[PDB]
Amino acid sequence: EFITVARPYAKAAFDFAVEHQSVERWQDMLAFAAEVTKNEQMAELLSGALAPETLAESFIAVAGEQLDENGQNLIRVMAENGRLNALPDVLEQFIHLRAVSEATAEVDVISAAALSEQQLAKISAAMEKRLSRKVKLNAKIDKSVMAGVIIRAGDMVIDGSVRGRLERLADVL
Amino acid sequence: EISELIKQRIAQFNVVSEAHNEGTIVSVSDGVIRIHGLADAMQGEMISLPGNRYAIALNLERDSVGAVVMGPYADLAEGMKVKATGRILEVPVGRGLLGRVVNTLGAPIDGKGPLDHDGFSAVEAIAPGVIERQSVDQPVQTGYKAVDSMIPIGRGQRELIIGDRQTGKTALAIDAIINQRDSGIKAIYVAIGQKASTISNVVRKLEEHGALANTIVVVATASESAALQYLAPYAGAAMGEYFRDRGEDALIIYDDLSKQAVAYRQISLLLRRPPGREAFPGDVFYLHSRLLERAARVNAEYVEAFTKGEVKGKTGSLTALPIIETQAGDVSAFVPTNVISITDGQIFLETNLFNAGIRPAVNPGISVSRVGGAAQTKIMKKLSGGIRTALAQYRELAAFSQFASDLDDATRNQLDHGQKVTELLKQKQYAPMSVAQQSLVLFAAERGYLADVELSKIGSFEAALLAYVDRDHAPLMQEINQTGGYNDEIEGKLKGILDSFKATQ
Amino acid sequence: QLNSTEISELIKQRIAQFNVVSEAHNEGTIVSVSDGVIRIHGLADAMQGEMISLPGNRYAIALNLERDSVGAVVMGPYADLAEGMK
Amino acid sequence: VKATGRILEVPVGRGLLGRVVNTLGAPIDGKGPLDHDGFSAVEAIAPGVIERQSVDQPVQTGYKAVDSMIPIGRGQRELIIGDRQ
Amino acid sequence: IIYDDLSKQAVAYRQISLLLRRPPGREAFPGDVFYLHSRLLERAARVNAEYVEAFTKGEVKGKTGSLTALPIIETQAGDVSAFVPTNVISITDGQIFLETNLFNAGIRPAVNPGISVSRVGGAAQTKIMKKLSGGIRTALAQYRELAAFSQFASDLDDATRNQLDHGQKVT
Amino acid sequence: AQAEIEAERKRAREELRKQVAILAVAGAEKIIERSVDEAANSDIVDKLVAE
Amino acid sequence: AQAEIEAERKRAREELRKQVAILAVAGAEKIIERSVDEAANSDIVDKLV
Amino acid sequence: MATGKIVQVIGAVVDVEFPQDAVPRVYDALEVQNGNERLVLEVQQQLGGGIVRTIAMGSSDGLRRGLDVKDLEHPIEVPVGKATLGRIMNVLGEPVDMKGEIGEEERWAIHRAAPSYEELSNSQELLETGIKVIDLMAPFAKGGKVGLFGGAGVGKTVNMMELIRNIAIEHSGYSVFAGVGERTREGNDFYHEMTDSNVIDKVSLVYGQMNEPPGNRLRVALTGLTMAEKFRDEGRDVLLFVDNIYRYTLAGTEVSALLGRMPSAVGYQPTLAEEMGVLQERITSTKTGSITSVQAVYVPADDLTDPSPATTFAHLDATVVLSRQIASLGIYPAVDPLDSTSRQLDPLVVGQEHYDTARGVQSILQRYQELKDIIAILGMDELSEEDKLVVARARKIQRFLSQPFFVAEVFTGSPGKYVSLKDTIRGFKGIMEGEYDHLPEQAFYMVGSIEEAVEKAKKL
Amino acid sequence: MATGKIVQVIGAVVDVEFPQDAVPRVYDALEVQNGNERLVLEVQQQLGGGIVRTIAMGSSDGLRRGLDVKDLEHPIEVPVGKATLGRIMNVLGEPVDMKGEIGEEERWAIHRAAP
Ligand SMILES: Nc1ncnc2c1ncn2[C@@H]1O[C@H](COP(=O)(O)OP(=O)(O)OP(=O)(O)O)[C@@H](O)[C@H]1O
Ligand SMILES: Nc1ncnc2c1ncn2[C@@H]1O[C@H](COP(=O)(O)OP(=O)(O)O)[C@@H](O)[C@H]1O
Ligand SMILES: [Mg+2]
Ligand SMILES: [Mg+2]
Repeated sequence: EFITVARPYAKAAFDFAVEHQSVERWQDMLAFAAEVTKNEQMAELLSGALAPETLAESFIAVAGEQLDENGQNLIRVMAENGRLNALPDVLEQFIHLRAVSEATAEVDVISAAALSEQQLAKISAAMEKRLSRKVKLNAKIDKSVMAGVIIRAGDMVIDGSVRGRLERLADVL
Repeated sequence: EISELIKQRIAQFNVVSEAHNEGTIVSVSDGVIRIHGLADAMQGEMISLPGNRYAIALNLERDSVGAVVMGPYADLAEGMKVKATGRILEVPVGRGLLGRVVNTLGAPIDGKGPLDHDGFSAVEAIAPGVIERQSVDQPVQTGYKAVDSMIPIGRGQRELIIGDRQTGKTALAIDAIINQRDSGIKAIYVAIGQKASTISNVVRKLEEHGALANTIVVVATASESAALQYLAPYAGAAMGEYFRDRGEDALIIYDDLSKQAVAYRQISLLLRRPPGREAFPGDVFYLHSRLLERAARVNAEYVEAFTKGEVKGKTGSLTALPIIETQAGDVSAFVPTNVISITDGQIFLETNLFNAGIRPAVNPGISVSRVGGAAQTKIMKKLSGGIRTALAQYRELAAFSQFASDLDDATRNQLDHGQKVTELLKQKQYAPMSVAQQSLVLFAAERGYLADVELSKIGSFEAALLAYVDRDHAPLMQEINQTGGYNDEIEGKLKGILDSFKATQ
Repeated sequence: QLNSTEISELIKQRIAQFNVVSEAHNEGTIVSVSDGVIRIHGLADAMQGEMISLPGNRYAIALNLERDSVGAVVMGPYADLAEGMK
Repeated sequence: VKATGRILEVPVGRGLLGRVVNTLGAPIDGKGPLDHDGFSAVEAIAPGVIERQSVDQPVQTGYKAVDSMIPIGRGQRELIIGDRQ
Repeated sequence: IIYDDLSKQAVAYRQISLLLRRPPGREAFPGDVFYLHSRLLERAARVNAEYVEAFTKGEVKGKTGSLTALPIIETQAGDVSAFVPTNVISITDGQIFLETNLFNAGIRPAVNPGISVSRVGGAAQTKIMKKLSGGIRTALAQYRELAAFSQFASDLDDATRNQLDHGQKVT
Repeated sequence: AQAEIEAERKRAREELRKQVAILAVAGAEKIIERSVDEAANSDIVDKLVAE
Repeated sequence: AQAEIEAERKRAREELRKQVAILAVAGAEKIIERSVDEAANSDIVDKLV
Repeated sequence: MATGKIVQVIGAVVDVEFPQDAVPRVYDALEVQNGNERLVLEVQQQLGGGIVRTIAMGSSDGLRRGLDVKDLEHPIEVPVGKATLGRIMNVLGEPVDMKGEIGEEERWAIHRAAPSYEELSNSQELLETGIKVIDLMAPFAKGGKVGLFGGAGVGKTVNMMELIRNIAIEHSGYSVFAGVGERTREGNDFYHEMTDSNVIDKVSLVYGQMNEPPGNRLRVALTGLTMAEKFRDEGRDVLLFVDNIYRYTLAGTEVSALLGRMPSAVGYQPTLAEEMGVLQERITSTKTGSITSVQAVYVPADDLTDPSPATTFAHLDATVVLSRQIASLGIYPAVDPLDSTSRQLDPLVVGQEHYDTARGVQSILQRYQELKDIIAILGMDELSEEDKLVVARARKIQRFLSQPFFVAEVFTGSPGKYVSLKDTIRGFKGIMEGEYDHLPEQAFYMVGSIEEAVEKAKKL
Repeated sequence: MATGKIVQVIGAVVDVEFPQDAVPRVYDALEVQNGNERLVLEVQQQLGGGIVRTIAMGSSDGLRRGLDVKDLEHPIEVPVGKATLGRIMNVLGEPVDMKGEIGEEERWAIHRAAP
């Protein structure tokens, strides 16, 4: 695991994407590079002791659908230091950075039954007012909740499931 | 019976949800857990683990939080959810837990019901300032003749019982606690790393030979996590600091501060912090220093402002008696030298005196009291000045004694009187001695009433003197115990008592 | 893994210009200052034992020529120095 | 590099008596090849507790101090320790 | 079997371990030095006849195989406290100490009784040697105590004189 | 002796109280399973989403 | 006295098993704030004793 | 089905990668086919995403990267009960005596918590032993811990064999012997001795020897404790003999660094105190049953300052300190009477007479030690006549501490002696009071009671 | 305006991150609003990337990982002159006595070159 390695390259990439008005393109290009990172035979090549420049060219060759500024240079700079496995991490970092700048929160909810649109709309507005962002709710129908809902906004969470209240009363007892 | 109680406890419940921060366990190892998330975590916070266990957020790294588990850690797992509470570590305080045995978190291990504390206090707190502190000129009687005569302790002082293994450190500490049965001084015993059965023996001794009602017993055995042992003395310090700032006096004992240092070493090394002289972290001095500088005597204005005017003129205090174990008597080791610099006066317990049967095995010349005679009561101060000189002369002259005869009679008497005054300063374990009893025994030594009785009977002689004095001259005992005063009439009355006793057995 | 003297704006200049020789080989920028030892980035024209001229009338002696950085020691008061000084 | 799936084995037998051999089994005395009774593995495990037998037979050093005060028996493990020379 | 120098084996293993970037321990030796010497030395043993008969697939019957081992260790200026000698001393069934002082004094072989013992003991001797060596062992050890205790007494009790002279004879 | 007996009484009474509390809360869980539905779920949600 | 209070515990076990039914329904109704259906009570006996 | 794959094999430490759901938890067991050999791994750390770092309970040789691993969802579990009596077992509770299956009724996990503080039971039921100096200087009670401290070759094993003979035979309860890091020969000799004496039917044996990889030497002590605690929970009084606590700590030290830990003061692991405490706080006498334990403690370089003996001193009721000095001088057992003590040596717990006798002996020997160098340099006749009397009595007393053992009969060629405690007190009281001032020093050496001393004096 | 963020807290050591133009000099002083109190940090090392490593001139408890840090351009400055006579002060030049404010006319930095 190399989150901290991904943060420098991810900051460089994101800071560059807003200088050239192509955040939406940069995100999918980073996804493209991550898919290259996932390949079995490419992974063996990455495990080899090739020199960084020739390894970077072997990597570039399978990713011709990349721009000069974005792909050919970031791949080679990462290859100089062997941090190509950080591409998967850079992608997630890049998404979070974007969500910060655009004042958005990917608030996640879980429910024992499907919510009506009015209920979901009230929850959306209520979290936009609890927070200071445009929320984007996504729901999952899990019977483990038994009833009530879960609301997660990253690290923060609000639990309204009856299972939580049941076991809370059990711990009060 | 059980309903109604359970009914009211059902009514004490909340149905609506609450917002809080949720972290995820990344790694578990050796009592330390690595937690991802909790961007709102803070230095020294409590993180709530599943199972009602708490962890302390020590390391805040850029992409992870390193927390130490206060409890069993073997079942925690990667991917588990932990909730951050916003609390720096709190523990219960009050008179309701006076007389009970608890753990570092304050939960009772007594098996005799829950606590009725009056409130909570933070484990970490800053010490009183320079202008808020008062000079120590009140006595703390430990009940041992040698310590109370040569190495006096005052209300607010920080004495150090330093010695080797099996020399009487625990005994001296618990006998001080026992001697505070009837003073206004509350007592606290902190058992760090002690094996459980020894703690049980000490507890039974405390209730058996006196009052455990006056003492809080903090227990952290060798089987509990390093964080709990590390923070046990600080929790005890919080409990004592309550009394300190309430206008009342207290006495706390830290058993084996070296083992607390060991626990801190383990915690620091598992968090990858850089090591020092004996692998201890760089701030071990800042561990014991900020632990001990909370023990002080406090002036009336501080305590009156703190108590918000509940009491107006009193001055509270918290006397401390930490314990240190040297190895083969090495005083230059890192932890002992740190503690010796931090404290003011040490009671040094030498091992070859203990093996010789001279118990308690305090050693003059090396053991001093930096607070001086301002901590002694007047009668103990008057009758103890010459004991120092007699012993000092004895030390050097006795080396010559073993192979010498036909000596100057002044040196002969100096030597022999030193030998018998050395004989006098020793007593059984669980027998503490009041100020009057110690006073008259020291008076018998100093005024020469033992000079013709310089033989093996001295112990029986002391017992018979105490029995006789109890039999017929009690009023002076009461007056001395109440006042601690000394003057010409008291001097002559003591002379009369000794003169009368010499007639008896 | 470690962050081996790689940072965002240097990376972004490499992103804009993959070959670094666009800047003169006679100059570099201070990247770290630690208790007297200084760490310059650049200076492709540097050899061990040189007298690297800092801003002001101060000198630093090149000691280590690494893969990507030059390590030197400051001769004089070093506390005035910051990142990015040419 | 090929990986021959076999652990290190050494020549062993009665024909080694009187021969000077290196760690891999190659003679260095120059008196011809070995006459070994098969090979055996260098790294093996020891017999267990149930497979042992006690020591009650002597082996003579030929010296007086050793054979008298500090006797050695067949199956014993003796540490000869001291300074240089 | 003689292991002429276990310490040099330990040094070679230390070099291998450090070149492999394994974590170092006390005196830079890796922790598995004890494992090295232990798994080596415990291979020396005596095995019962059932084991021999099972191994040889019935060819050899009624015989116990045996291998005796004599490892050798070099101490630097007699520092027994060092890591490798501590481990090896802990493993073996006995010790034979050779000392520079005794060697220079002319006592060769330079064996020091009282610091050298054999745990197999009297069982590892012929009955005659067992009988006779029993007394020698105590005699020399207490001789050295008397010799230290009575350096300066010009005249002495002749019981201690007899033991002193007899210890001189045996030495 | 009487103090020890009183402490034992207190301990045992708490022990049995906790056992029966376990039983009661488990029964409550099964009751919830036997009684909860979508209308109750929406009622609970509307009491929750106010905050 | 210890034997005496052991018998006391037996009595209390039987007495509080009657209470656990009340407490179970009380908790269930409290946590959903609604009048619990008195139906399908076939399993209450195993929870009772 | 198999669920994990090996990714690293460094020395004795193995890393296994699992799916990020259902990762094995700490102290679990895992299984892998090392060729034809079934190999068990024990999980020690949950680290990284889906990876656990483990220790092999067997030889790590023959392992390849990519081998499948099957995760058993329990810790290492061992047979417990009467079926373990008379059988030798390894760390995993597998028979190594070639008598067949154990035949157990119940199996118990070796990782378990210590008794709660209110479970502890107080005891002062003094045991009597035939050894003079131990009963005099450090008597101990049923249900307590005993530790025999000593350097290399000072008499730990011989004393433990003597104590087994003296205590266990009169004991009617079951006993457990945990051979932690023992020499193979001495384990075989112990097994055959018990088999001949017909006491093997009440002893359970767990042997993890010097040759085995570090994990076995690390966990064999926990196996022994598990068996002893089963007997304790049945309500019986148990005798537990542990051959070396030192090599439990040492087996920890070997693998500590490979687990990623930073080294401690003297190269030990940072977790020495906790690793000692978790093991040693389980060896206690609870209200249901009592475990009485005797432990042999190695002293590196014969220096009691080392952290291992230093920490284990703080866990014991009675500590018999053997010294290489007294062993080299030829006094056997080599107990140091000045260092050895017991917390049962109270005038209340023992006879008041017994306490005074012990105190006087210690005082006299302490006074001799200071005079040793005085006399050595300046001469015997510089002393006063009272000092010369003290020197005489000191040497006689220091002889009377010696004793022949039944199990030390092979080394010396003499019968073994058993002395009752009353006789020991009587003899030392007589010597200190001068009733035997006129006998020579050897009249007390290697004898039993003081009546035997006067008989040998007549022969002298 | 405060221009920095905390990135780590390990014991008494605090690492904070600034823009690459605003990186403090080696012995500069920084101030943070920890709880309600103000905490002074003294910079010790300039690591790469705008991070500087500092020692907290006070209690480190209660510090989060996102707090804003104000960058003072001078080192620790203390009151000097005749007004300091008869007063007790801490390291930062503030009264640990209770008599009141020190009426200084001049404040000097504690770091300077020798004569
Ligand atoms: N005055 C005394 N008279 C008799 N025995 C005493 C006296 N003081 C202490 N002892 C004895 O000394 C022994 C050790 O006592 P204590 O536990 O207090 O020592 P210690 O130095 O604190 O030991 P450790 O570090 O091992 O806990 C006990 O057996 C106790 O009975
Ligand atoms: N009581 C005794 N009588 C005779 N010889 C002894 C006695 N105690 C120890 N020894 C000798 O010292 C040797 C070393 O002690 P032993 O107990 O075998 O190993 P350790 O002391 O290392 O456990 C014994 O094998 C024996 O040779
Ligand atoms: Mg003690
Ligand atoms: Mg042994």
